[PDB]
Amino acid sequence: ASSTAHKQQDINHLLDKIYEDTKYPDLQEIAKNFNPLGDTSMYNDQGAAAEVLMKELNDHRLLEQHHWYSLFNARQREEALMLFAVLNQCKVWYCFRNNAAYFREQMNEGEFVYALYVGVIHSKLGDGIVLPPLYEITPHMFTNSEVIDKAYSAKMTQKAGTFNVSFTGTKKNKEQRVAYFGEDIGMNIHHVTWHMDFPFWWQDSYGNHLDRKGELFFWVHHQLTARFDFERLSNWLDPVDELHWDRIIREGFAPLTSYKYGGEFPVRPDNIHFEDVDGVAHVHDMEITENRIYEAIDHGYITATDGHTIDIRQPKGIELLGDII
Amino acid sequence: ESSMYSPNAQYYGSLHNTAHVMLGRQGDPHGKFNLPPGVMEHFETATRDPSFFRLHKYMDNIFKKHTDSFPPYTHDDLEFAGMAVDGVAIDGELITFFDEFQYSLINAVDSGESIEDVEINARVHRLNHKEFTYKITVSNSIGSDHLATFRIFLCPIEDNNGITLTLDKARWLCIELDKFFQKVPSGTHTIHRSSKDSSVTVPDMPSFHSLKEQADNAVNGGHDLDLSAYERSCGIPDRMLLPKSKPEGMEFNLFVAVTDGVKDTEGHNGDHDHGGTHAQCGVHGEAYPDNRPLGYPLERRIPDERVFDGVPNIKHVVVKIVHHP
Ligand SMILES: *[C@@H]1O[C@H](CO)[C@@H](O)[C@H](O)[C@H]1NC(C)=O
Ligand SMILES: [Cu+2]
Ligand SMILES: [Cu+2]
Ligand SMILES: [Mg+2]
Ligand SMILES: [Mg+2]
Ligand SMILES: [Mg+2]
Ligand SMILES: [Mg+2]
Ligand SMILES: [O]
Ligand SMILES: [O]
Repeated sequence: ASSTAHKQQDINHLLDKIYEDTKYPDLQEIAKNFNPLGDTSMYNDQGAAAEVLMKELNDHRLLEQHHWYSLFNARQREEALMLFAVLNQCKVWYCFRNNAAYFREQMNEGEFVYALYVGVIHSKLGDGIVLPPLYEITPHMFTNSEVIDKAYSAKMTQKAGTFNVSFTGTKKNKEQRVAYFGEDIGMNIHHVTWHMDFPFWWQDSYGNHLDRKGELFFWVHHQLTARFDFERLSNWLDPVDELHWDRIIREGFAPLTSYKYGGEFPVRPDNIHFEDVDGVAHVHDMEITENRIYEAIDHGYITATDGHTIDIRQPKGIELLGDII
Repeated sequence: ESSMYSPNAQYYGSLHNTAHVMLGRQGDPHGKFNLPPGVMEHFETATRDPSFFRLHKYMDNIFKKHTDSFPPYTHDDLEFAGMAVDGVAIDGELITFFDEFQYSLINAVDSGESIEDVEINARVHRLNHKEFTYKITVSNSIGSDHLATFRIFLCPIEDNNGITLTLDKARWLCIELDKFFQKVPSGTHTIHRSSKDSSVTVPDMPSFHSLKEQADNAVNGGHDLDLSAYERSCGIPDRMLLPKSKPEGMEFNLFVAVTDGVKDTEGHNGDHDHGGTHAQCGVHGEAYPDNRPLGYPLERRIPDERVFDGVPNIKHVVVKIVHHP
């Protein structure tokens, strides 16, 4: 039951038709009858993570199904990580599979998919599993709205079809010349998977340290930026400018993409100044934060909570900067 | 500035020198037009540009926040015990005018192979003033002769709107006219000081032609060359000692502070030769001969003019300067 074949099959089934109740009777039975609190010896933490999540569920404090999910939303992330924490404590596959089946039917689908992916990646139980490409598990997040609408039409008419995607914007938009870079479905999987492998929410109490993570954070994004500029150079364009909090964002964007639940992704006009975002930050807060990071760089040390100096004039300095940035 | 004496250029950078370049390049800030550096990017030319003085007032105000942070001087801080300035007077009228000055342009033109030079000169109108003599009557009621520092400033009485300035509002606008060290004998004596001897100023430079003539005559005749009567080129030009003023005349405060020369010159000898330009240009190859803060005693806030008026070794008098057009 812990064989790679069965674990892979289990994961395939859990991720199938993710917006609907599971169509697999064996997963249905588990979701109905399994008790995450029913055997604390299943877990390396004596059952604590399961208690934490079940209390949120039983108190009706979890995000509803059929709702957008953003990893950058603090509360939604906290909920996804409560399920990750349970999966991460399972000693044996049946604990992992049964909790995943149980919470698939109780939790928001975006949170569930996120937690299951990082759970597989960061548990030794996940070794050998190949995660399906997210562009087939949640295609809305990788497919423009026009093609999704054709897929909806194919389903409404019960007729199979294959539909061509053809990049956002018009030829009048010079930025479209390089749309094949950032819209490539594999480039997007690269990016999501890097962050799943090296999550900003990681704590070593989850089981292990992620070596040089802050420096790898700098490097992977430096390479994304440098690779994009090489596409611009290939297409008779100048390099990208850098963002400034007090200057206009020249290039707007119309995603022409939609959530499965939540509506169309919002458009940004050309040539707009940053505005304060209610519930997030003031633009001035971003400037102050930037200033404080540059203060550390130019001091050669990061300032600890009690004021003492943390030396960054050494090879680990770039990593510590990644940690704080 | 910053200089190589800065303890931390990585953090504090180089505000003033970088500002020269920032301002100098505002005619072509991105290098699109292939323009050469601005006049602000050479000390030969920087003061030609009006913005020089706006930039340097900006910098001056940074220094001023530091100098304003100290406690105002007290009576006991300022009093040179037993030394009274009884009177301050000037022998001769304070008169400015413009006269003519010539210099050679030969080095600027291109000389042909085996064709003869021709004399090519520029004639400029320059500010100048007539010679005058300070007459400072001091009473030394200490039981012995004492070294004194004579500090002489010119201060505005009213601004361009005809508003009378307080001492605190005048002090940062005062210009240094002289500083010299002289033994004051016991009793009452009038000290005489020629305008030509100011430690703030130096004469017009000797011409290139004159230096060639003198060096050639000495080398060709086997004579020793003695140029020791020539002064340094650092220092306000003698001719610009006084402000232009107006044809109708303008009144100014002539401020004289007589301070304890034994204290001011301690470690630098009050008999030794300090050269002709020590007020702002120091002494070639030697330590700076006046231990007091630059600008003493005007470099701290004076919120209460009564403090200065009660110090016998400080006195100011009204003088008139007339421009002859
Ligand atoms: C979609 O692309 C394929 C191959 O590029 C082509 O044969 C087909 O005609 C295209 N369909 C449409 C509607 O353009
Ligand atoms: Cu990223
Ligand atoms: Cu300067
Ligand atoms: Mg459901
Ligand atoms: Mg912030
Ligand atoms: Mg002199
Ligand atoms: Mg007094
Ligand atoms: O300067
Ligand atoms: O300067």
